Amino acid sequence: LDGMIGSSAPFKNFDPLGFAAKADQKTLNKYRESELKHGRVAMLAVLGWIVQEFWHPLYDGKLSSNPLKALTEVPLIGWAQIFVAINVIEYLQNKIKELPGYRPGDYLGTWEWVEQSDEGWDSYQTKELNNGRLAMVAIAGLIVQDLITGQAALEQITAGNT
Amino acid sequence: ERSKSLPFLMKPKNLDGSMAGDVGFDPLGLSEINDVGVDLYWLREAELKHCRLGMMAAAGILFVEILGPAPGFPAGKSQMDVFWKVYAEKPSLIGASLAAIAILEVISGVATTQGRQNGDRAPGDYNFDPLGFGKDPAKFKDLQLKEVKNGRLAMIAAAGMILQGVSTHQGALENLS
Amino acid sequence: IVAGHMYKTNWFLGHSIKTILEAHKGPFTGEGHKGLYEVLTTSWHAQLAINLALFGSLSIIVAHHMYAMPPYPYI
Amino acid sequence: SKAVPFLEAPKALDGSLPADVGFDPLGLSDIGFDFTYLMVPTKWDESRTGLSALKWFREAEIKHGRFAMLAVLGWVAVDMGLRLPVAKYAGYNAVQAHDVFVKSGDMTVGLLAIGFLEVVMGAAIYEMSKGSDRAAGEFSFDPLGLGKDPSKYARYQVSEIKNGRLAMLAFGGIATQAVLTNSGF
Amino acid sequence: VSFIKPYRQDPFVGHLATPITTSAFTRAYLKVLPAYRPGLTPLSRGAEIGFTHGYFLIGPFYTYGPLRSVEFSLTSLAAGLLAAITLLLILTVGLSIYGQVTYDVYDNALIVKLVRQMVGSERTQDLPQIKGTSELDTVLGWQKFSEGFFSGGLIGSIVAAVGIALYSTYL
Ligand code: CLA
Ligand code: CLA
Ligand SMILES: C/C(C=C=C1C(C)(C)C[C@H](O)C[C@@]1(C)O)=C/C=C/C(C)=C/C=C/C=C(C)/C=C/C=C(/C=C/[C@@]12O[C@]1(C)C[C@@H](O)CC2(C)C)CO
Ligand SMILES: CC(/C=C/C=C(C)/C=C/[C@@]12O[C@]1(C)C[C@@H](O)CC2(C)C)=C\C=C\C=C(C)\C=C\C=C(C)\C=C\[C@@]12O[C@]1(C)C[C@@H](O)CC2(C)C
Ligand SMILES: CC(/C=C/C=C(C)/C=C/[C@@]12O[C@]1(C)C[C@@H](O)CC2(C)C)=C\C=C\C=C(C)\C=C\C=C(C)\C=C\[C@@]12O[C@]1(C)C[C@@H](O)CC2(C)C
Repeated sequence: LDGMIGSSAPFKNFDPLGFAAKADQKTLNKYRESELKHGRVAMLAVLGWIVQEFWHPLYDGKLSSNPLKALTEVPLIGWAQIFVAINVIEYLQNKIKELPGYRPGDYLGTWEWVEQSDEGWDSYQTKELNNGRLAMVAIAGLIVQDLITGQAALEQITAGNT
Repeated sequence: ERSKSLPFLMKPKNLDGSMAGDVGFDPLGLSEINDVGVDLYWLREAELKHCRLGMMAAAGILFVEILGPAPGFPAGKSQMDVFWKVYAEKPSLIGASLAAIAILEVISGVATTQGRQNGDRAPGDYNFDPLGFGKDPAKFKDLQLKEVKNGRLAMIAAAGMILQGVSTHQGALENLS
Repeated sequence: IVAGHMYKTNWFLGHSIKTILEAHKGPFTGEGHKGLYEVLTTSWHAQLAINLALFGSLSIIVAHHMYAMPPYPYI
Repeated sequence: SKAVPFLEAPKALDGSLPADVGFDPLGLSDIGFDFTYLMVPTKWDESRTGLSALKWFREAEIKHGRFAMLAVLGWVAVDMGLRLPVAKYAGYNAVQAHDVFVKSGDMTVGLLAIGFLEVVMGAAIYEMSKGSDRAAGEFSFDPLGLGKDPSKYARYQVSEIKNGRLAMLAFGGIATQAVLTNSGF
Repeated sequence: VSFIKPYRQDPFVGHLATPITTSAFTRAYLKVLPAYRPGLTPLSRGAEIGFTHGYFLIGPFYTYGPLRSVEFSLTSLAAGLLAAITLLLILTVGLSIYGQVTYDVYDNALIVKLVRQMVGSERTQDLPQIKGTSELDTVLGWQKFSEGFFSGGLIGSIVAAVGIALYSTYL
């Protein structure tokens, strides 16, 4: 709800509940960090959901193609390694956050090269944000549908449980 | 400013009044093509060649179907299928006719391109007036108009006869009745 | 035949290779493909390089697809 | 506006077109796309200033109205008999005559002839886009001559567009109902 | 925007500021590594490097050595551990000789200033010159670095052997 990147045509500066009208710059940076992290994690989660459903080469097959079921089938020592890798990545991100000129979601340090941003750079950042938002909605829907129905995405669609 | 044939269309720029049969009927503006060696001269020469070929073909079909074939030639009343009967027994006639037409068409193309280049020959002109039917003017324009109209009608007729013979495998007047 | 109706030659129809190349810039590539059209229309050696490389690659691909899927009777 | 009073106007329905009352709730008469480019995909001519979507829509509406009027006349005719004085047209209603005649090689001939006429008059539309003074739907077709007296021409215009709208809706009903006033579902 | 620019506004260096050389991720990741982590003595840097290196070095020797075993064997583990320790010894010998022949300094970040201020009219290359101002760039610093590498390598190899034995036995 500022001159921040992420304002698109359907709803420009979409803050209907006024979360940003009262927040300071630090809280807004925190909000942008949370939104970008959620969007990236959700894009990965949606892609993994679908691909796992129609392709699970690892673990010598097995590891039932329905997600939320393979969640309880991974050896639980591979879960620990994924957890530790995510933790090390976020430790590195925390270290990045104290670098001078840091921008909320910018872990590549594009502020080093991008002074006086263009419209293409802002448009690409907005594209990433919008894809992340769509993936957040999609992954929430995926998890809820798999919980209530018990079938996965391409399985529920194939049968016709819509 | 509006074409005489199509009042809802502006006058085609390249068709003023000169050519016989000109009524401004160029809805697609094909007369303005000036590429791939195609222009108004080439289009008019092609139209006149088509007119003459269609006139000859329609006259031949009607003659053979009405008055019958010449002695020693096959019958059948289907002109699109009697060709293969002639070729089955007199292939040399067909081959010689094809070679003659090929040579005459090479000459025709050379003449068309030359007359287009050093403008001295009107499109479709081959100086073929052995009987002197079009020597004087004020009759040449009327004869050109008659030839163009008859040739367009015979073009349409000959295309119709070709399609009818290919599809129905019957004679033209056989399809008529 | 469809692919042959792509580039603008003599009518107001088709593409200009200069306009296509000059529009393909990027953050990592600076000016992008600007000037490549002038390079490939003023140097026979550049055209020979591209054509010979792709031609040899095509020959090797042909060699593979030949024995892989024999296209001739009793070959 | 003069219809749907709680909406002022689309933007381009000033009144320069006949049969104008201002009814356009969706604002379809403001699309910036020049639909002549659906015919000539490129600008082609340097003098092609462009054709407003409103004029293209008016031409399409007039053409639709004429088509629908002739169509309802034909569909009503084949419900009450009235077959062409020739063989192979016996009785096969209107819900089935279309397919049986598409089979018998003459609907293709009709398609070719209608396409020829459509191409000529679409060349007229393209010239209008180029900037000819010809108005939408004006093919200068007044053989019998009941088109003089400009007041009569304007009245006949509004009449033709209103009749075309009525005929469009009536044909939609007739084809949807499979006719009820002269035949059964 | 352009994501490649001359390094530090010098167009004549043989280097570029790409999204990999000078990215914030690269900065933080290289600044958390033992070789560049702030607040570490050279002995601590050497110890951490040796621990990590012995830890991942025992792996290939134990797994693919001349005395492998598809099951768990104490002899295979001992062979891999000894090979890793001897390789660490060879690396420590290399470090020692490299430091012996490279530097002649016992306290850096000062001698450079002393010869930039109090003049260096001597045989040079010890008073003047002096490449690098890190504590690793001294005779004392590199000696402690090698000592830490060697001790940490032994400890990390032993720890990794213990972990391998536990994983092969209790899993
Ligand atoms: C939130 C992300 C996420 C999570 C938690 C999982 C979780 C899981 N996946 Mg998976 N997957 C994901 C995304 C994810 N996936 C994506 C995006 C793809 C497309 C390439 C796949 C493709 C995939 C296949 C083909 C298979 C799994 C399988 C599995 C299961 C076993 C773990 C495994 O072998 O992973 C394997 C994961 C991969 C091969 C690809 C992971 C690539 C990661 C997500 C991208 C890089 C991450 C990086 C380290 C951190 C980002 C850096 C930066 C942005 C900060 C487990 C339930 C296996 C299974 O049993 O299926 C039922 C299996 O066979 N996944
Ligand atoms: C939208 C107009 C339209 C269309 C598509 C048809 C279609 C049809 N009618 Mg038909 N009809 C119409 C209007 C129409 N009619 C009108 C208005 C009347 C009353 C005058 C009739 C009276 C009528 C009778 C009496 C019969 C048919 C029949 C038929 C069918 C057989 C014809 C056929 O196979 O195609 C042939 C091809 C076409 C119909 C395409 C039309 C091409 C025209 C001829 C080109 C010229 C149009 C004209 C010049 C327009 C002038 C405007 C402008 C130039 C100024 C066919 C389904 C016959 C049948 O068996 O039906 C069950 C039948 O017996 N119709
Ligand atoms: C480069 C060139 C010439 C030239 C040049 C020059 C030389 C350089 C000089 C100038 O400077 C330029 C230029 C361009 O002019 C081109 C040559 C032309 C071509 C390419 C010739 C094409 C002729 C094809 C024809 C005319 C065939 C017609 C077929 C029929 C079939 C008849 C049937 O009876 C058959 C057989 C079976 C029956 O069941 C039924 C049917 C189907 C009706 C009707 O007849
Ligand atoms: C080309 C030709 C015939 C070609 C026929 C062909 C290809 C047919 C081939 C086929 O049928 C076969 C064979 C077998 C079938 O299974 C296959 C096909 C293909 C169907 C005849 C030319 C025939 C050519 C002829 C008759 C030429 C006559 C020339 C004369 C009279 C010249 C006179 C002059 O030369 C003088 C005397 C003095 C000069 O100064 C002035 C003039 C006037 C020029
Ligand atoms: C829906 C429709 C029109 C709807 C109009 C509406 C809602 C108008 C509403 C308003 O006016 C009111 C009420 C009041 C105004 O103040 C406000 C508005 C809003 C303006 C037309 C459908 C129109 C639908 C049509 C025309 C469908 C035609 C289908 C045909 C002709 C099929 C032909 C065949 O060929 C096949 C396909 C197969 C062959 O085998 C058989 C046959 C049958 C021959």
